[PDB]
Amino acid sequence: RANTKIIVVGGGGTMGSSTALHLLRAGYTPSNITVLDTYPIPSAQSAGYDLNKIFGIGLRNKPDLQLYLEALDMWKNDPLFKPFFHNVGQMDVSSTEEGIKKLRMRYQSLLDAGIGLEKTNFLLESEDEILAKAPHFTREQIKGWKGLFCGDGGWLAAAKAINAIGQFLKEQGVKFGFGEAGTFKKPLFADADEKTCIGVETVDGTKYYADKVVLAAGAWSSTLVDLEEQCVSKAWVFAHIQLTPAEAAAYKNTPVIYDGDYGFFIEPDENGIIKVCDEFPGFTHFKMHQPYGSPVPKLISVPRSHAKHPTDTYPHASEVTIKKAINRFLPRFNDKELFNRAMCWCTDTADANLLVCEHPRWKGFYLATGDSGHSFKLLPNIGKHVVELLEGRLESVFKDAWRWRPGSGDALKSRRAAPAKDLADMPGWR
Ligand SMILES: *Cc1cc2c(cc1C)nc1c(=O)[nH]c(=O)nc-1n2C[C@H](O)[C@H](O)[C@H](O)COP(=O)(O)OP(=O)(O)OC[C@H]1O[C@@H](n2cnc3c(N)ncnc32)[C@H](O)[C@@H]1O
Repeated sequence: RANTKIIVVGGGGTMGSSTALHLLRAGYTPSNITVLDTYPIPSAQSAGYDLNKIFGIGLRNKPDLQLYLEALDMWKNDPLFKPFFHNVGQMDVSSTEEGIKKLRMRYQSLLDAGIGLEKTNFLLESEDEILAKAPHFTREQIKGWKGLFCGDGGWLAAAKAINAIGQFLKEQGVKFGFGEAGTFKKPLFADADEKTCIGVETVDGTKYYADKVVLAAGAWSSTLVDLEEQCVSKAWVFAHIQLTPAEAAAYKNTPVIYDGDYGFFIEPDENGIIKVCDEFPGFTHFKMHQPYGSPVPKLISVPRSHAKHPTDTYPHASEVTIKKAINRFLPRFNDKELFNRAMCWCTDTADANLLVCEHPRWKGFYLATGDSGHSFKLLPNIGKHVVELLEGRLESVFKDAWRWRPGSGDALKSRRAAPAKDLADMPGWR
C-alpha cells in the first residue's frame, strides 16, 4: 500500500473524498495519492457542496441495509464525521390513498428485514402522534395525514463534512491538481491496445502516472468516459428561505419532513436558513460530448455547472413545485422570498445501484460513480469499499450489485416515476 500510487479523479467530491480518506486510513503514503478535481476540495460544483443532506434508511437494493448501518455507525461515532450528523429523525408523511399505502408498505419492508427496525421506526396513525414529533404543524394543516417516523436518521452538514475530509488530506500531504490541471481529459495507457491504464492526462496537457486510477466524477463521469449509457446525469433543484431566530425557534431540532407528492425541507441551520426540495424525476441537459472509450462523440446528459455559471437558477416549473412544498409544509412562510436558487447534479443507473468496478478493458482504471441521487449518506464508508475493490477484496454483496452492466435498463427513467425532461424544454433557468 505504501508503494502504490493512486489518482482519484473527482477527489474533491463525495465518493472521491471518501476514497482518498480511506486510502490514507489503510496506510497508503499521502504523497502517492493525487486528487484531481476541477475545483479544490470541497468542490464547489460537487453535489455534496450543500448546506445539508438527509440521512435516512432505505432497503431498495441488496447492499443498502448494510451500507446504511455502516454509514450510521460512523456518522454517530467517527470523530471526523460525528460533528456533522444531526440525529433529529425524519418523518415521511402523506394524505393520499396511494401515498399512505406506500408509507405502510415501506414500514413493513423495514420490519421484514427482521433485524429489529420496528424499535426505532414507527407508523403514526393519528394527528396527535404527528404533532408530537413535529410541533410546528397545526392540527388543521395535518388533517388526514399519516406518518412514518424514522428515529435513526436526521440531516448532515454536507459541505462541512467534505471540507473536514479535505482539511485532513491536505494536512497529510495528499497531492492535488485543480482547474485545467485538475480536469480529467483522458486515461493514459502503456500500449495502444488500451488494456493497461498507467495514469491520466488533464485538459491542459499535464500527465499524471500511477498504478491505479479511480473515476469518481459524479454526474460528469458519463461525460468523461463511455459508460455505454449506464449512467444518465440529471439535475435536481432547491431554494432557500431565511427565518428570523424567533421564526426559526419553533423548528429547532425538528425532524426532517418528507412527502413524496411534494418534496422535503430541513430545519433552519445556525443562520436561520431552511432548504427546500421538491420531488420530481430530474432534468437532463443533453449535449453531444466525446467521452473517452467511446471516443467518438455521443449524446450524454452533461451538467450545466452552477459553480462555473452562478447566474443560473432553475426552470420556472421548479419554482412552482418548490412553492407548493412550502405551502404544504410551511404555509406561514408563503410570503418568504426564495433565494440561492440552484440546480444540483447526480447520475442515475437503471436499478439505482452504484457503478463501482474496474473498467472491463482498462485494467488499473476503476469506476466509482452511479450515485443515483442517494449516496451522500455514504460519505463516511463508501471509500472503504472502493479501496477493497482496488485491492481485490470487495465482497460479493457489493461487487455484484455494482458491476459493469451496459444494457441493463433505461437510466433515463431509472427507478423514478418518469423519464427526465430536458432543460432545453424547460424555460427560465438562464
Ligand atoms: C442534487 C441533490 C443530491 C442529493 C440531495 C439533494 C440534491 C438536490 N439530497 C440528498 C439527500 O438528502 N441524501 C442523500 O443521501 N443524497 C442526496 N443527494 C445526492 C448526493 O448529493 C449525491 O449522491 C452525491 O453527493 C454524489 O457524489 P459524487 O461523488 O458521486 O458526485 P460529486 O460529489 O458531485 O463528485 C463529483 C466530483 O467530480 C468532479 N469532477 C467533475 N469533472 C471532473 C473532471 N473532469 N476531472 C476531475 N474532477 C471532476 C466534480 O468537481 C466533483 O467534485
